[PDB]
Amino acid sequence: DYVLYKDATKPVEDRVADLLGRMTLAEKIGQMTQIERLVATPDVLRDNFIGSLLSGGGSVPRKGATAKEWQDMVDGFQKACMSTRLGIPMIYGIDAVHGQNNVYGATIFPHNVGLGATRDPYLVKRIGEATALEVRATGIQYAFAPCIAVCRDPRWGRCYESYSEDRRIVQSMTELIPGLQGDVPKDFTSGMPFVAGKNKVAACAKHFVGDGGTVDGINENNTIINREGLMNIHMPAYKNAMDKGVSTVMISYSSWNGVKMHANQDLVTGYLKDTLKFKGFVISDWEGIDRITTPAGSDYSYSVKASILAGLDMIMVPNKYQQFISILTGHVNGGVIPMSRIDDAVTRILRVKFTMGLFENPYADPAMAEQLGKQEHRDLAREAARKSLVLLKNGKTSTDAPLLPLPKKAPKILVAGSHADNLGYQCGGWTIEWQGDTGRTTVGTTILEAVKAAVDPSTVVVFAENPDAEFVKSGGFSYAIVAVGEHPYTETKGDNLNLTIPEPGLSTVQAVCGGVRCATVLISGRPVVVQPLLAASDALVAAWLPGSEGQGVTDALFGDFGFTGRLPRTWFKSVDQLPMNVGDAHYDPLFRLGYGLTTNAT
Ligand SMILES: *[C@@H]1O[C@H](CO)[C@@H](O[C@@H]2O[C@H](CO)[C@@H](O[C@@H]3O[C@H](CO[C@H]4O[C@H](CO)[C@@H](O)[C@H](O)[C@@H]4O[C@@H]4O[C@H](CO)[C@@H](O)[C@H](O)[C@H]4NC(C)=O)[C@@H](O)[C@H](O)[C@@H]3O)[C@H](O)[C@H]2NC(C)=O)[C@H](O[C@@H]2O[C@@H](C)[C@@H](O)[C@@H](O)[C@@H]2O)[C@H]1NC(C)=O
Ligand SMILES: *[C@@H]1O[C@H](CO)[C@@H](O[C@@H]2O[C@H](CO)[C@@H](O[C@@H]3O[C@H](CO)[C@@H](O)[C@H](O)[C@@H]3O)[C@H](O)[C@H]2NC(C)=O)[C@H](O)[C@H]1NC(C)=O
Ligand SMILES: OC[C@H]1O[C@@H](O)[C@H](O)[C@@H](O)[C@@H]1O
Repeated sequence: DYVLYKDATKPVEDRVADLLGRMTLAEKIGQMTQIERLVATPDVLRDNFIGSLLSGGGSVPRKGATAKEWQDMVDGFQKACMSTRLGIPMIYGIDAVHGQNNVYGATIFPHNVGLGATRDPYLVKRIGEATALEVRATGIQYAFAPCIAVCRDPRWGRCYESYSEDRRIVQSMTELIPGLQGDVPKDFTSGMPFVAGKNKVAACAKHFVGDGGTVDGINENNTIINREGLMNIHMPAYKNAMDKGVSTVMISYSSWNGVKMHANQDLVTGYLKDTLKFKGFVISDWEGIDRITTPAGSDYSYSVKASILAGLDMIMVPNKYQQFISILTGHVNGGVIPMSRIDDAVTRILRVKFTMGLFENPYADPAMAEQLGKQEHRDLAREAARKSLVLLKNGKTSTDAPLLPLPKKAPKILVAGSHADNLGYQCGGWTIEWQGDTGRTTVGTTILEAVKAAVDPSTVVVFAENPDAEFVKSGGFSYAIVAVGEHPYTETKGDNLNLTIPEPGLSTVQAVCGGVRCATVLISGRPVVVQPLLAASDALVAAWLPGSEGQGVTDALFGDFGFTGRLPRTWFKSVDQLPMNVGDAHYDPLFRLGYGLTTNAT
């Protein structure tokens, strides 16, 4: 007879109810299971009724794989899932945190910290629209973005994934969600999930909650703050995500006053679901439940019990799915976990899939392939790269002539630094590889290339990664652009207590600037010790992690546009002042939050 859930003309809730009612325990626990493609098989997906797959950082089909290759990989897994008794489509997730960053040829936008410096929410929303298009270009339908953590300590390896230390700014930047998922109807009830159609993707507000407030900025650590502060600083943006219909929420590895978020029923169920009335689905982080215990995994049984009872709906195992499914099954069969907990979880997961139209469009659209790296997206990224730059100095003394903007026509100029012609360094973490990489890892324009593409034909451009003072003094240069900074890094690898850039960096700038007026471009994912650099430079710009479009940097350096960016964070004098954010008692910053010198287009 008529199968309600397969009828695309019926209300979502009706379809969810109808489907849930036909599911066996194995099929329900299956929807709650997300596995890495690396361990996925047509059989595994089919026999285990897997409800979701994902690519962790760097998990790709081949290096340099095309958009069709991705589409073919996803469709391949989907066909397996579509062959199950019920034919429930799987949802594929990936970290498109600044463009479809794992994919070769994808547009790499500036990381979040730089986007906050723009103070332009509409721009960010536009990036979310381009990102969605480029993710769908590879056949993926779910992006683990945006990270709305409010980084309160630069020493945190993930501080560049935070728009700012000021919740008010992070709240405003949640416009990425409507960009990725599409605008919600005027009626829309806050808390409901939403995705416009096959050209949009499900989003994910992460990492619930307070992930940006751990002590000393130690990643995945403990966040010590009273409930007033947790709600005043780290919770706000989530309420905005609710109003904008974010489809999912990822739980943080971090703890709040000693309690693991992956096991906090009060926050996940009591607050996020019951209070904010989130109706989408809550997903864990990579082995998130494993790390509830210490050692991690030392008691997987407890991990599953605690996380599921806490309220989580879908688990990112992401490898040992047999162990996960087996253990959860046992608990349900034994009454440790009620069917209502399972049904609730499966209800939310199915609601999201039906709402985004997954049952109507389970497969990739080949016509979307060309969205990947579309020039207009790169132009957008270029605009964002430019708008994110923060000019911290433009002249050694009050009477000096402003070095910037630089003339496009000069007899001979010098471009130097470890970051002047290194695309990988320019993009930072989460680019091609998980921890990011060095060199020409994808399609883009480095600072050097951008310079060569901007100057007048008569302008000779010389490149020298690390020239000694002599080479510069006798080079006959009119001026120099030196680029130095941090190396790509992600998560814990990023935790840093000294926050000083790797060498050669300062030495190159001191060598170059000592020989000719220089404009230093600082590539970093957060504020770093900068007094020495300032001392040697005539002009210094904080470019953060610009992305693949280096011309955005030269668009400001040469005057095609004036600098407009303002600090999204506080720039400290020394690391032992930290923590130290705006509104603090001992606020003694080198540069207040909101600081930024400006220039006018020539
Ligand atoms: C302030 O604290 C931080 C700690 O977070 C510290 O940085 C870390 O230092 C670790 C050593 O104690 C280092 O671990 C070793 O890394 C080796 C490989 O390192 C290279 O490759 C990784 C992988 O991409 C990069 O992240 C590194 O930056 C490094 O990259 C090379 O660096 C050189 C020198 O700058 C450069 O010329 C190369 O071109 C560049 N190549 C690449 C790959 O881009 C391993 O082989 C070894 O087994 C250890 O694991 C950490 O990687 C590093 N963290 C990061 C992300 O930088 C920092 O230390 C300073 O900086 C490092 C790079 C090194 O030069 C130290 O001597 C220097 O002191 C510390 N600063 C202070 C004030 O001490
Ligand atoms: C926040 O981070 C600190 C680390 O900076 C965590 O404390 C550290 O916890 C580990 C184990 O969890 C301790 O490691 C040692 O491991 C060996 C290996 O078996 C064991 O035999 C030792 O007895 C010891 O456990 C480490 O000593 C400890 N270090 C500190 C600074 O106390 C802390 O648990 C983290 N908190 C959260 C909420 O994540
Ligand atoms: O790879 C997927 C996930 O990996 C985890 O390690 C990170 O904490 C998440 O932000 C990310 O979405």
